[PDB]
Amino acid sequence: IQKGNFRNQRKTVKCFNCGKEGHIAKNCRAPRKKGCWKCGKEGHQMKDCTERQAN
Ligand SMILES: O=C1N/C(=N/N=C2/C(=O)Nc3ccc(S(=O)(=O)O)cc32)S/C1=C\c1ccco1
Ligand SMILES: O=C1N/C(=N/N=C2/C(=O)Nc3ccc(S(=O)(=O)O)cc32)S/C1=C\c1ccco1
Ligand SMILES: [Zn+2]
Ligand SMILES: [Zn+2]
Repeated sequence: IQKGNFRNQRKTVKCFNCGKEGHIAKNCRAPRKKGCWKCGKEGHQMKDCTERQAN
């Protein structure tokens, strides 16, 4: 099982902020960006990132 493109549950767990294994952004010690770790856009935290995509 996995939720992302990467092995974030499948054997390993992978951080969304810094991209390294063995932890999650809640447990991470790296500096936090001016935007979302889940889509990359500014002005929100990734739990407010609930809206649908479009084209
Ligand atoms: O509630 C929260 N969930 C979060 N989930 N972040 C993830 C990440 O970096 N890698 C993951 C791999 C697997 C899963 S999963 O558990 O398999 O979906 C989740 C994650 S961060 C957070 C709160 C928080 C507060 C301050 C900083 O972060
Ligand atoms: O409690 C939570 N905090 C979260 N904060 N998200 C952040 C993000 O994406 N980029 C940031 C950059 C700076 C800061 S900061 O505001 O400067 O620390 C926070 C964030 S996510 C979360 C719970 C969660 C559950 C499911 C998905 O996410
Ligand atoms: Zn990290
Ligand atoms: Zn987002």
